[PDB]
Parts: sequence; C-alpha cells; structure tokens
Amino acid sequence: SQKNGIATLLQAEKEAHEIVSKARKYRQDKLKQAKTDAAKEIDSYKIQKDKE
Amino acid sequence: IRKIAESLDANLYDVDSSNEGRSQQLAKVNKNLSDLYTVLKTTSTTLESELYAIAKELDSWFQDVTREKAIFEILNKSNYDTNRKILIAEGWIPRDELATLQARLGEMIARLGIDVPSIIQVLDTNHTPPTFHRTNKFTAGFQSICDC
Amino acid sequence: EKEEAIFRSAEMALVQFYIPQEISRDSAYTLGQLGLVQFRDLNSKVRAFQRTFVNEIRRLDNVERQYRYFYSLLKKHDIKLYEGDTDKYLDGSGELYVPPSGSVIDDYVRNASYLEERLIQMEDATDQIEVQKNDLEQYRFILQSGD
Amino acid sequence: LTPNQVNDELNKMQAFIRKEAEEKAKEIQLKADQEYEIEKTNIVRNETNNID
Amino acid sequence: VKLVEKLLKNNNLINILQNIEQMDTCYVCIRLLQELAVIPEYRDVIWLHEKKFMPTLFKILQRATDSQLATRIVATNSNHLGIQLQYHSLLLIWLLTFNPVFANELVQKYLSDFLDLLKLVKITIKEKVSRLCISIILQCCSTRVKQHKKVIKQLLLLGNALPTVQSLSERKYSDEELRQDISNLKEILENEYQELTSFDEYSSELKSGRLEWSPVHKSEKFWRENAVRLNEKNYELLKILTKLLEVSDDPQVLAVAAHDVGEYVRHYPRGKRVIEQLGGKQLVMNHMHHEDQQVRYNALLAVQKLMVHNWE
Repeated sequence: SQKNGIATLLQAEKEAHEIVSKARKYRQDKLKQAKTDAAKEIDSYKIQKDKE
Repeated sequence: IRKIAESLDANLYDVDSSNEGRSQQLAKVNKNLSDLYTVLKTTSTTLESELYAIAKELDSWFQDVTREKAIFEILNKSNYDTNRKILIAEGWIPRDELATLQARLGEMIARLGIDVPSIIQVLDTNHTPPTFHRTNKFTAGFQSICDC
Repeated sequence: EKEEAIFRSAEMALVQFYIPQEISRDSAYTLGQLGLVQFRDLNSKVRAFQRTFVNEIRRLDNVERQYRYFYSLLKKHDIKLYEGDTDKYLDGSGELYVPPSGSVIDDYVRNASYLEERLIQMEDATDQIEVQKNDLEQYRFILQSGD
Repeated sequence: LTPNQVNDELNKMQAFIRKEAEEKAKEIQLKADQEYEIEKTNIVRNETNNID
Repeated sequence: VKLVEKLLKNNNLINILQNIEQMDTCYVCIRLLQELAVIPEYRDVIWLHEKKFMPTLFKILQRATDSQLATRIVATNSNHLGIQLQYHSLLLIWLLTFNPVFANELVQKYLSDFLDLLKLVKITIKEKVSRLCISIILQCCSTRVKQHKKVIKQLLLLGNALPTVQSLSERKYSDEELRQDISNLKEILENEYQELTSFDEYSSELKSGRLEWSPVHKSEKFWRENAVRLNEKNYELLKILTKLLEVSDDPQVLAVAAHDVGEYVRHYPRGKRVIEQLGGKQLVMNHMHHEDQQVRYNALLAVQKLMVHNWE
C-alpha cells in the first residue's frame, strides 16, 4: 500500500509542516498582542495617576 | 682579507694578542659549554615515548578513517530533501535472497530502528537487472580465466 | 537453495526505497557490516562541489594527509609497527558484530590535530641545536691556539 | 520476510512526524508565552518610568 | 493547583519514581508529568517540590557510558519506550526550566552533573536527541538571566571539546530547526574567550597567588600581539615567579612556570638579555632532571628553548 501512498505521504508531511507553521503564526500573533497591549495600558494605568 | 676568507671559508673570531683575555674567552665559552650537550638526550626520550605510544594505535585510526570515509561516500550515493524526511537509494538484490535479507533487516530493528525496514514494498522497472557467476570457492582460476 | 549460475546466468532484484532520513548515518552499519550488495545511485546532474558530503570530506582528507605525513617520520628512526591487530580479528571472517561508532571520528580529528602540533613543534624546535652547537664548539677549539 | 510490514513502517513514521509536530507546536508556543511575559514586563517597566 | 498539591507529597509514589533498576514506574511518573508540567501553573509549583530526584535523570542517562547495539535485556526496546524514556526525561528537564529562576538555581546546584551532560552527544546520538541534547545549555547561557555570563567559563576550561563541538556542527543534519542555535552556540562561545582580557586576567591571577594551568595564556598569538606591553611591565613579578619556581608542589603551577618561560618562542630576542639577568643553566637543568612526564613533555620544550632560540 504505497503506490498510491506517495500522495498520502506528501499530504501528511505537508500537514505536519503547515500545522507547525500555523503554530508559529499563532506565536507571532501572541507577540503582536503582547506589544500592542503593553503599549495600550496608558488608557487605564496612566489615568490612575491623574486620578491620584 | 675577511671578504675573501668568508667567500671561501671563514668564521669570525674576535681574539686577543695575549693570554690574559684567553681566560675571559674560556669563561664565556664554558658558560654555554656546561649545558650544550643536554639538547640531544633531552630531545630523545620525548620522541621515543610518544612514537612508541602512538604507533600501536595510528594504524587502527587509519583503518577507521578509511572505513567511515567509504561509508560516507556510500551515503553520498543517495538523495536527501528538506521538506520531506525521505531518503532514496537503490540496490539490486539476489533473486534467491528475495526474503532472507528482510529477516536480516530484522537484525537492524530490535533496538536500532523502530521496527524499521524503512521500506519493503518495491516498484520494479524494465531496466535490465545484472547477472552474476561464482567460482564455487574451489575453481577460482578456471572461472576467472573463463570470464575475463 | 543454490543455483550454479555457471551453467546459467543470474539476476538480482532491484528494490524501491522510501527510507526516512532519520536513520541516515547511525544506520550505516546496516550495510557496512555485511551489505554484500551494489547500488544504482540517483545523484546526477550535480557534482561533488555541488553536493553535500564534499564539505565534510574536505575536513576528513586532511587527516589522511597528516597520517601519511607521520608514517615517514615513524619509519624514519629505528622502529617497526605491529600492523593492524584489528585486521586479524576485527575483520574476522564475515560478521554482523562490527562494533558501533558514531561521531568518534571527529574526536579522532581533534586528537590527531593536537598530536600534529606536538609533532611540528618537536621537529622544528629540535632540528637546529646541531649547527649552532657545532659552531660553538668549533670556536671553543679555536680558542686552544691562544698561547 | 513477507510483504506485510508496510503497515508498520508508513503508519509509524507518520506517527513519529505527527508526534514531533505536537511536541514542537506546543514547545514554540510555550517559548512564545515566556517571551510574551518578559517583553510585556519590560514595556510595563517603561510605562512605570513614565509614571515616576 | 490544590489537587496537585495533594497529589505531590506521598510515600510510595516516591518509590514509583525510585525504581531505577526496573524502569517501568518512573517512565509513566514522568511522561504524565511531561504532559502535566506544560502549563506554568503546575510547572513552577511542582518544581518547588521535587528538588531531590534529579538522580533519576542522572541514571536515565549515565548508563550510556558502556553500551552495545545487540546487548542488554530489552524486548521492543525503543520503538516506543526504550529511549523514549530518555526523550521524556530530557524534554521535561529542559522544558520546565524556562522560568529564569529555575536554571539560574540548578546551574549552581549541580554544575558538574550537567558538565558531562555535554557528553550526551560526544559519541552517540539518535533522531530526536539532536534538537534537545544541548538546547538546555542554550538556556544555560541565554542573555536573560543572572550568571548568564559567569560560569560557562569553567564549562569550557574542563570541557575543551570546543574544537570537536564545532566538529559536531559541520556534519549536516536533515533538520533546519537545529543549525541556527548550534551555530549560535559556538559564535557566542568564541566572542568571549578570545576576548578574555589576557594581561588583565594574567596579572590578576598572578597577584592572587593562586593559579591554574589557565590555558588562555599559552594560546598566545593575540597575547604576544602586545607582549611589548609586558616588556613595558617588564614582568618583574615574573622575577617573583622565579621565586615561585624554586619551590613548587602544584603540577599546574610547576609546569606553567616552564610554559611561561617558554612563550619567548614567538617573542623578540630583545627579551633575551633581560633573560640574561637569568641564565644559570643548571637551574632549568636540575628541573629537567625533574622528569615527571605530565610536566616533562613541555619541560623538554623549556630546556630546549635556549639553544634553538640561539638558532632563532
């Protein structure tokens, strides 16, 4: 069961690499959220001190 | 004087016209004289011991390097790709050994490959398989002269 | 079974491979021990400098160079070699027992280097005492005619 | 041997590749979590500098 | 969290993680832990509780000292368990450490036990080991924690595999995911030792009065590059090193005395006369009679220096 299994192997490896590619894309989204939310704190944390 | 001497043969010797400075020259030469002779005997034992030690093993090392070299070229006779972890090679197996060498691959799995034949299914091509002949380990010259 | 093949002619079956690379070199012993086979390489249209193994063999070959360098000096002075003792037993008949070996070759490369330093320093820093000493005693002898 | 080992070979190799896929999809995202945290902490320190 | 707090402290469970002659128990104890400690919540806390069973890992790897392909007692060994155990162990051990405090502590805790950890791949390796075997030392040197520039010194000093550590690099491996960091290792590992300020450190250790081979000095091309600055210094504390040289008991100090005398090989003869302040040839001669091979090898070089230099 390998004559028609070459396409199956190609697809399986492609999936195995693309799932990890999407995992790293999720990593990059996580980092983008990290930065865009660490830079957005001025909305609340900064206005805490003027209230003080 | 000195030019002709050296061009032919000469070694400069700052000397003294009396025997007083003779003592000074004796002292200065004896300075190095006292130790000169060490050089040889010192140099001896190191090379002696090192060559003795290494000789017993350099030949083995050469055998090694040769063997791993050969297998590296054998590997070099194969193909690699990055995206797909697949290795490619082809070798022609005796017609009668159609199954025994698979059992032999059995000798490279139990602990050396995860139930690894790594392939047992074959697609065949019309390429003319080679033939062979053997001399039956008793008539080497006969068959050799026959086939040459 | 056994086929004469000398009153006939033989045929060796080809085999398709899709071996994953993950067993690339550790599996070398697989066929290094009793491979007893031939290959039809597929690596074509690309040459040594264009392929991969060229790179490591460029570091390897140096070790053979320095080894044959040593051999001359080794035979130089007074001594012989025991020859490969392994050759008598290690290459013992046809065995599946060929002891495993992985990276140890690189350790051998570095060690043969460390050695080659030893050798160069020794040879080039011992090959001089001769002449300067000789002239020194020559002048010493010249001293004797000072009376 | 008999031609029946293919089921072991192909399926187990795909199992290895998939296994590695999960290991490293989770691993790279964990590294993402730690980097997220440290970079967010640095940005928070900068905001604290502004507040000071 | 409280659930695992109960689940941690036990009495027999420690035995389930202690059966090392038989490896069935710790195997699961730690595979399930791997699937467990992924989340930092449990990761950190459980690390706060198990700081005595590292020996588990230690045996799980130290066994490989003596090994053979077709030996020992295992059936279906590592299709999924034999060294899948080692895979677990290593992956967990590194995995958990990513809190900077963790490695920051463990390194000082068990420097040596993870010193030979380098040996993990010195001889033998298989598929999945590659990415990980040294990917912790990766973290042991990363520029994000204390002592990230302080201890690896001794790692190198006692290892010295660095040339062969490079020798591991060239032999191409199928995977992309490991070439970057392995290269990173050596590059960073070179940009400090070659930068290990020579005379600064040299004079420091000299005035210390306690010394080791300190092989940096012998590696000297860049050190001789400014040996003229030593002539400036005139190394009168080396006149003191003479006093050190008459009486010695440390092999390192005793032999490095000869080495220090000998580096003149790449240094101009303008040092020859300041040497001529020295020159009693029976001194290094009687020392030559000190034939202890471990020092004698370079004692040959020392006693030899004078005359070939005369050639020089």
